[PDB]
Amino acid sequence: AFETTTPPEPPQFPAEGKINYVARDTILEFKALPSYSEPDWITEKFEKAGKLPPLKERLPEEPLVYKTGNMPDGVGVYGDTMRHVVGGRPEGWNYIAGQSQGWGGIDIALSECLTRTAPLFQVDAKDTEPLPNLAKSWEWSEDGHTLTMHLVKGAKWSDGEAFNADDVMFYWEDAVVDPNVSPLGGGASPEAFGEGTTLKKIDDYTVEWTFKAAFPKQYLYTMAYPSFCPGPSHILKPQHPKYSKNTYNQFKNAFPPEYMNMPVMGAWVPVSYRPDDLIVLRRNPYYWKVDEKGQQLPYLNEVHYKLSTWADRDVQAVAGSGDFSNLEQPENFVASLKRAADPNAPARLAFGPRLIGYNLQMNFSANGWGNPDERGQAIRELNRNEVFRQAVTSALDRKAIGDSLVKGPFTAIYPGGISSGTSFYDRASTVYYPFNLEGAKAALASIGLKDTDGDGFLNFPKETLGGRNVEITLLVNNGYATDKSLAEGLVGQMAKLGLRVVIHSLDSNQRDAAHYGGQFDWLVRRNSTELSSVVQNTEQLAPVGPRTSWNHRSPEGKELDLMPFEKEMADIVRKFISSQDNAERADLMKQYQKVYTQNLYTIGLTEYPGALIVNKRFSNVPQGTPIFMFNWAEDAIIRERLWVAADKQGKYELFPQQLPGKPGEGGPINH
Ligand SMILES: OC[C@H]1O[C@H](O)[C@H](O)[C@@H](O)[C@H]1O
Ligand SMILES: [Ca+2]
Ligand SMILES: [Ca+2]
Ligand SMILES: [Ca+2]
Ligand SMILES: [Ca+2]
Ligand SMILES: [Ca+2]
Ligand SMILES: [Ca+2]
Ligand SMILES: [Ca+2]
Ligand SMILES: [Ca+2]
Ligand SMILES: [Ca+2]
Ligand SMILES: [Ca+2]
Ligand SMILES: [Ca+2]
Ligand SMILES: [Cl-]
Ligand SMILES: [Cl-]
Ligand SMILES: [Cl-]
Ligand SMILES: [Cl-]
Ligand SMILES: [Cl-]
Ligand SMILES: [Cl-]
Ligand SMILES: [Cl-]
Ligand SMILES: [Cl-]
Ligand SMILES: [Cl-]
Repeated sequence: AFETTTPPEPPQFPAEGKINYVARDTILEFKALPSYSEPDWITEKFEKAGKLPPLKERLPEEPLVYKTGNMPDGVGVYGDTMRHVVGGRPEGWNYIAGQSQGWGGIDIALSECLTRTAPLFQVDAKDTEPLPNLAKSWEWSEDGHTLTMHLVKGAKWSDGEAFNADDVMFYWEDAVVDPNVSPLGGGASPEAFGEGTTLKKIDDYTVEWTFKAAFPKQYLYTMAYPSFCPGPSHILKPQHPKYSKNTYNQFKNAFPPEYMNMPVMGAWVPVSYRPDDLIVLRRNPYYWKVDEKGQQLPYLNEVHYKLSTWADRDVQAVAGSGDFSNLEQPENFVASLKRAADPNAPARLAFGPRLIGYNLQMNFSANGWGNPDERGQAIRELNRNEVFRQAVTSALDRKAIGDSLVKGPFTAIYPGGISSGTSFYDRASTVYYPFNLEGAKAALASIGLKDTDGDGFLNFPKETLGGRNVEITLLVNNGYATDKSLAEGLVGQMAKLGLRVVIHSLDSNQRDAAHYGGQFDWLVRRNSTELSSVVQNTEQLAPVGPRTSWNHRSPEGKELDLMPFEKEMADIVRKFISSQDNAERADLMKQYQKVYTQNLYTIGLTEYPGALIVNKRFSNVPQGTPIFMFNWAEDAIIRERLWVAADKQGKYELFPQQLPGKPGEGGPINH
């Protein structure tokens, strides 16, 4: 049919950054400390003035204590600002209803979860337990069906109202289970946590999970970001349609970006917003996290998120106006490395493994996901045909694809599936469909695709759509140059084949509704955590549930119209989730990858490494922190643990010695 081989070994990528590997519990623990500390102005300008309760009351009985042994530069000092530059825009503050805050670490810094996984890049193997975040501990029953979860006892929201099970329950019942509410990210569906999995309150600081499978420990990662982020239930519940006279759109848009001081479990709170300009966050006085010395975290008092572009984030970091960047667009690498070459540069650049991938995803729903018309339906039928996918992938010159982004040692031939940069990857297991355009052309002719009008474009058979020319719609993320470069390239190569492809370029917010809704034929997408880690959001590897897959979901309400490879892939993923055996887990992924790549669950375009860019003044930045693994580096670096020595501190605070106001008020509080 096609002469399949294994993908070629990429060029050697030296002068990277080595991770200092550590055991799971070297990072944090939950203990009551003898005495506690904070910035002197809080005690002298707020506590003594009345304005705030003493620190001891603001903190839980047992706070989250960061161990100093795991701190790269040791225990810190208070002061300075973290200046971010984002390419996104806020929709509002309702994360659990599916509103974007702008990305670039803004929703990571606000919405804290039951567990935490991003810092697990530094723990040895891939059978690691996620770190206890809002849930301090958990026990499994002798059978493996029940998880008793113990929450942090005594934590408060950034406004002062207690954090308890009512917030965890509100999210599970009124967002996850509730079919009308859709949490931000497109993957917090009920089955993400297992089919027929329930959750129930015991007491205010104890919740109980009930799983259909025995010890499906892989779900503790789904309890981390983005899928299990509780919101301020005392603010959200009176706006919720089950609890009020609000529609689901009224609830969704109940808190516009202008609405200030929204209650968070995160280290900073939004105090200022200026459309297309800036969002300013100030340290949360009710933060439940401290260091071994009793100092109430964070160290940095202020966070900025400049509303600009994704490319400008890179430009501004190497120049020194922005403090942080994930350099992920190969079109920026050369400019960034040139500025990095200067020894007097304000930022340090550090490349990691090839964990950034892009895949072509085809809509596999033939039972009407996204309500397709006759032309739409005809493409879903082509997409599900294995000979059409084999020809589409073989018409791709993958060497030229990589070279269209950046020439050199960065890119790797990527057929699809598991990222080559991850441990779970097996090269022998990956199926490579080499560049064979003439072969691809002949395969499309064999399924009934020939040019009928002599224009150079292929045609549907006489029986399909009146024998009209083939028309495919490609959904593209408008916020990235890479996505666009790839989208245009694919169109040019699909044109050489004969397939006519139309670019539908939408803004991030729009693109997600058109994708998660099913309103697409083909799409270009950057790979999420499951292809970069396997262990994080494993449910997205196959259609295990009716909404767990990026390219094969079913309409509400209907069962999946799965293909035999997808059915076998879902069996692999379900077995992997409930497996505690590492050798079984390693060969389950060798199996998974082979089924993926040979069947073409997605069609790989290219893969490459991103670099972490941080301003040199920042301390406690872990060595070898990837830009993307269990999550984005914003999460991985532990920003509440970052600090700056007082002789290095910048003068960038826009509300110095101020704290957040009340939810709904103007902004921050002084004087
Ligand atoms: O959420 C963090 C994440 O947001 C966007 O997707 C950016 O492109 C990423 O590099 C990273 O900043
Ligand atoms: Ca003082
Ligand atoms: Ca994104
Ligand atoms: Ca686990
Ligand atoms: Ca130049
Ligand atoms: Ca070289
Ligand atoms: Ca190829
Ligand atoms: Ca034609
Ligand atoms: Ca569905
Ligand atoms: Ca089967
Ligand atoms: Ca550092
Ligand atoms: Ca360091
Ligand atoms: Cl003491
Ligand atoms: Cl220690
Ligand atoms: Cl300070
Ligand atoms: Cl939160
Ligand atoms: Cl109301
Ligand atoms: Cl805006
Ligand atoms: Cl090279
Ligand atoms: Cl490895
Ligand atoms: Cl962080």
